[PDB]
Amino acid sequence: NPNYCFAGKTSSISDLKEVPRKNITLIRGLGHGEVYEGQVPLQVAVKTLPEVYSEQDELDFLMEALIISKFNHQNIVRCIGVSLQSLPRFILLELMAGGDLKSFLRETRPRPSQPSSLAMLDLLHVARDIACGCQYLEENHFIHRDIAARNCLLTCPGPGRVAKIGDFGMARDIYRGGCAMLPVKWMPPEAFMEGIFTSKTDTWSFGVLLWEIFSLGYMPYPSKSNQEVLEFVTSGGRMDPPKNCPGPVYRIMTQCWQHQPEDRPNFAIILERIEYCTQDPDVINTALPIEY
Ligand SMILES: C[C@H]1Oc2cc(cnc2N)-c2c(nn(C)c2C#N)CN(C)C(=O)c2ccc(F)cc21
Repeated sequence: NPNYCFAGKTSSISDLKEVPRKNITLIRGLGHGEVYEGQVPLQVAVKTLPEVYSEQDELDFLMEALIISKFNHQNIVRCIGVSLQSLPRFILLELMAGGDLKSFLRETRPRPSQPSSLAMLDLLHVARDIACGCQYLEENHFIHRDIAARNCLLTCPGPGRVAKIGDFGMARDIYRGGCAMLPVKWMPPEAFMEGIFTSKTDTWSFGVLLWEIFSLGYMPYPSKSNQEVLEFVTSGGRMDPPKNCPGPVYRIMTQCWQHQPEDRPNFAIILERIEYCTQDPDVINTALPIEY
């Protein structure tokens, strides 16, 4: 069975915490593989491997469990354990009741009915949370490869929410696919041209995540196809600021999108800049757009 090394330790499937299947109860679907809300009473999200999947899918599923299980950080979803000795195979994750970040942003947009549903500080706190997760990954020499709103989760809908990175499927595939499935809209030039990935890959992607956050859940590069983005970005093209986006926040995005990786900030610097934004009244007092 496949092994996995993180920090200074190597791990195997035997190291995963097996939870007896009889202790696990599915409660409801959460938005499907398929994902359920479950109980172990400990509340969990249950990631399932469809029995109709192949052997490579099995190994990938397993590797993802190993990956998440070896992290220890507040802004990365916890793995409660697995149930691998019964079918279908389960991975048990920390239940994040706020759901994925993209859906949250789109559904929580300030409206005439909910004008104060979200403010700039809430968005900055989400960004800080994920940047803190990214900093942990960077300092432990782990490259995520698909930092994007769809891959982040929230502990809860309301004000005390904490954002975490919740999916590691792309780092898993590369660890051991199609062109039209590559997240090119989140990738820097050296990644989609040369297949070169470093921590500065994730910096670029984080810039795109920031745009997603401050646009309140829009698809990056509106109206552009993947190939059009590839050509646009290679030629020096960059997204405009999201509506009402404060200059200091947009500045972090454009720094994340520097053409040369050496010119992009590491996550320690990104965190410092996000923190300064949270201190600036002119940033956090900026009203978000209210769609009618
Ligand atoms: C593997 C899965 O994990 C969780 C999903 C949810 C909560 N907690 C965890 N751990 C969740 C979702 N929506 N809702 C309403 C809930 C709830 N409650 C999102 N979802 C359906 C996903 O598949 C998904 C999306 C992105 C990501 F990073 C991980 C996951």
